[PDB]
This record gives sequence, C-alpha cells and structure tokens, in this order.
Amino acid sequence: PFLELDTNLPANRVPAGLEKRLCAAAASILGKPADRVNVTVRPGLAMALSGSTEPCAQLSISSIGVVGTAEDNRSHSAHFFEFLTKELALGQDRILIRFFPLESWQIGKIGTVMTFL
Amino acid sequence: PFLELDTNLPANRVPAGLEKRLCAAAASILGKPADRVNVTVRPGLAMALSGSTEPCAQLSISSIGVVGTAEDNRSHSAHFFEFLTKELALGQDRILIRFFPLESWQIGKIGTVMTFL
Amino acid sequence: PFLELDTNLPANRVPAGLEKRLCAAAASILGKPADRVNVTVRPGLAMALSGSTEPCAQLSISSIGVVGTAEDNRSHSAHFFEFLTKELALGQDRILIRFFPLESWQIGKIGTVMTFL
Repeated sequence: PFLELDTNLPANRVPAGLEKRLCAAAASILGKPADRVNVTVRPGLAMALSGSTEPCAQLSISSIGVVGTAEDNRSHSAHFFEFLTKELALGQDRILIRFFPLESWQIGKIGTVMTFL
Repeated sequence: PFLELDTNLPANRVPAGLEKRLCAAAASILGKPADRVNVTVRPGLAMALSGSTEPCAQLSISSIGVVGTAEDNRSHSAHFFEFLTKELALGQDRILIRFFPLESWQIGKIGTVMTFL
Repeated sequence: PFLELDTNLPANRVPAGLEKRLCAAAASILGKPADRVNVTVRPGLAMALSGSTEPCAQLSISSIGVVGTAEDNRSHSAHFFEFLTKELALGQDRILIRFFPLESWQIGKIGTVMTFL
C-alpha cells in the first residue's frame, strides 16, 4: 500500500519516527505486510481544511483490492483516524482521507510492472 | 472539494493568505461552500512545465459530481486560470490543471466514509 | 505527460538539473515531445519504502493514451528505472512507479480543457 500524508505542522512538530509507525499501523489495518507499506510525509505545507488554516492533515491511501468498497473503507477510516488523532494531537475535524484503488498494471517495481511478478 | 497546488515559487514569493483566498474562489467557481474546500499549497519545489524551469504552478482539483465533464471543466478552468494568473503573477502558459472525479466511498471523514453521512 | 517525484534525499543531494534531464528522458521513453513534459520534484520528505527509511524515490507518471496497458508500462518502467537508479544513485529496490491514464477532459490548459484544443 501507498500512504501519502500532507500536513501544515512544521517538520519539528511531527513526531520522530511517524513514517515507521504508520507502516506498522497500516500493516494491521489493511492486512498487508509492513515490508510492502510505503509512506510519504510532506510537512510544513500551507493548508486550509474545511476553510480553516488551523493544524490539519490529509492522508491518501492507495492499494490493490482492499480500498474499493464503502464497507471496507469505513473500517479503515475508523482505525486510521484513531492512529492519526493520537500521533499528531489533532481533532477528528482536522483530518480527511482519500482512498484510491490500484491495479497491478499501474505499479512499476524492479524495472517491470506487478502484472508480471 | 480538494485543491492541491505545487509551485517552484519559493514560499516567500507566494502571497500571504493564498490558501484562504483559494477556498473562497473555489467556493464560487465550483458551487460548494467555502467550509467544504480543502487547499494544499506546496511551494519551493523543483519543476519543469512544458520543458521549462521558469516559475510555474500545477493545480489538481478533486470533487464529487462537479468535475466530471468537458463542459463543466472548461468553465472551471477559465475561472481558475483568471484567479491564479493574477495571484501568482504568472502567464497562462505557466499553469496546468488536472481534474479528478471522486465518489462518496473514497472520502474518509470523522472516522467513517461519506457514503454513510 | 506529468511526472511527480517524491524523495527523502535532501535537496542538496538531488543532482542539479534533474527536472530538465527527466523531461528529455520522458520524451524518449513515452514518445511525446519534451516541451509537453511536466516534472515536479519534491525533495527532503520523510519516507519509508518497503518499510525502510533508507534513501528512496516514488515516481508518478500520468498521460493520455500511453500508460494504460501492462505491456506498455513494463517497457516504460524498465527505461525509467535505468534513468533514475543512475541519476539518484539508488538501487532498484528503492524506487516504485505508479502509472495513471488521463483523458482530455481532465486537463485544463490556457483557460479551457484539452477536449476543445
């Protein structure tokens, strides 16, 4: 899975090791191994969420198979909100998530695509 | 709606308050309330647009229902180009926009997804 | 085409001119002119790839027509991996690529969309 997190918290207010802890958290939530989790954190951005520039975070989750239905994503969302509110010290009103299904032909790995691996 | 703006203008050349003014502008253009507009600005990046590293900006707009047809997006594009050329002091050759339709099952909000709200 | 590269290499470890060389490389690989190539590089990020925070890079490629099949993307992937491993001095285990087809109605250019140009 691919997780991308944008935040207007400065880099020195994002807890050290967050990108590693989000790999473990995603592994348990999504049912994929931690060594197949990719995390990108982009701090220090200028953001408005719901029209307000108070501290906030946007998460994007992309994966094959597991983020493609309302029922699956409801479960995922509840667990990611619990993790992120506690780690970033944000309220639930200051986080949004977007889910994007991928297919094997879209993922380039080791000079090929996943369709052939 | 979700607006993401990447630019190679340094942070100290992006006008103060842009993320707030882009919420108001998007509200009028897209016909959604400003308190449902989310803006992310990422300045200071290394960019080429049309093969040239002169100052430029890329905007991504994602929303339910309103960015899914050529005719709607033609209107949207004209209004966003007018706003951004004036705010960033860029020519129309130095801005591109991408539009992405979303569905309710893809948006995680308050620990659930929008399908159930 | 649109290329976006996220990396945890600091800005002062990304080779000068990379965004320009990636335009030329993409032109040859994708068969589109260099003056229609758009590159965004975001360095200095916090990243884990395959669960590891060692230096890494994520590339996203979006285009009309040419990134929509496994067979096309296998070829593209091999050539992008050769370019990026040499430029960034990374091993092939430290790069992933995502491919995203676009349609003409999604691209805002000169105040309209590409459907009408």
